Amino acid sequence: SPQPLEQIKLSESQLSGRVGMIEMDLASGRTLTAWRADERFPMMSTFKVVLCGAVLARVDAGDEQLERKIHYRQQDLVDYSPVSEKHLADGMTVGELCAAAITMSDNSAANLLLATVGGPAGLTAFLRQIGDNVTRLDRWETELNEALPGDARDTTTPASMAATLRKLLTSQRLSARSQRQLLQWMVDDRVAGPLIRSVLPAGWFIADKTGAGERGARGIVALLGPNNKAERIVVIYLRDTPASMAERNQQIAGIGAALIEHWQR
Ligand SMILES: OC[C@H]1O[C@H](O[C@H]2[C@H](O)[C@@H](O)[C@H](OCCCCCCC3CCCCC3)O[C@@H]2CO)[C@H](O)[C@@H](O)[C@@H]1O
Ligand SMILES: C[C@H]1CC(C)(C)OB(CNC(=O)/C(=N\OC(C)(C)C(=O)O)c2csc(N)n2)O1
Ligand SMILES: CC(C)(O/N=C(\C(=O)NCB(O)O)c1csc(N)n1)C(=O)O
Repeated sequence: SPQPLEQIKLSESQLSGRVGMIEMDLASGRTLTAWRADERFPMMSTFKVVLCGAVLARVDAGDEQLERKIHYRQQDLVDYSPVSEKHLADGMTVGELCAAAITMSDNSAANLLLATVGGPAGLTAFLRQIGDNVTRLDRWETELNEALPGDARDTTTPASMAATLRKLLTSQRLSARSQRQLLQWMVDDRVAGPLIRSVLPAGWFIADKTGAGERGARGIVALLGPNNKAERIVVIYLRDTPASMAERNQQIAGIGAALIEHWQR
């Protein structure tokens, strides 16, 4: 495969869209490589990881419990709720909701959790508290996927998203158990995880959350490394391309392949 930036250029040329990318050491925050890493992209469903970071923060503070059962109504549901639509009778625990939000991309699960942290405004306040002055959530599922050009709503940058994920996973802002839990949920992704793992070379650790939006928007936040270690955070976003979903997936895959083949020490 081409060198990562070579591949990214080919991708933008072929898609007529923008790509944003960063690869960053999990432990130290050392940036290995980056492209448009300070440009804004819609987070889409990638925000679900940050959301559950916020939820875990509330658990650590004694404001919430992963065990707490939330009961909700059919009228609370939005588009794409494969897990949550199954539990109108019995409800779901906060932890179960995070699991459904991260591992199945369940939108109503996400909205229910979003309510517990003070809505988009509350999640944005949480981001500011952990020193992310860039990322912002403004809407709920599914409006937050609108991806209007020039709209700052519901956006991050690759560099801010990677820094924030690192903060959530390793900085001891969250408790030891909470850090472990957030990791677990990403390891357990059911949307793309098993497929990615199936096509990764042997020895490569994967944990991830994907996202998709309008106008071609597509993305992934991932923990990746050789030697079965979560060595690095990789963020790849795509925006403003008329291309097929198949082509968007393949391009992100080819950028991933480039990063893997050309992994530096
Ligand atoms: O020489 C290095 C490697 O090159 C290839 O491996 C390929 C593999 O055959 C392909 O299937 C994968 O696709 C990448 C997997 C796509 C998954 C999506 C990408 C995600 C991953 C997490 C962050 C970025 C986005 O690329 C690697 C690297 O070229 C060879 O098949 C393999 O034997 C060899 O060890
Ligand atoms: C993820 C972050 C999001 C956010 C919103 C930054 O705050 B925290 C933690 N703090 C609170 O949730 C909180 N009240 O919690 C209870 C109700 C327990 C209380 O102490 O009264 C609160 C925040 S602003 C306001 N007026 N009240 O979670
Ligand atoms: C699984 C996938 C593509 O997300 N799929 C969604 C969806 O609504 N995602 C919202 B997120 O990108 O804010 C969806 C709606 S109807 C349908 N089918 N899928 C993702 O998160 O990657």
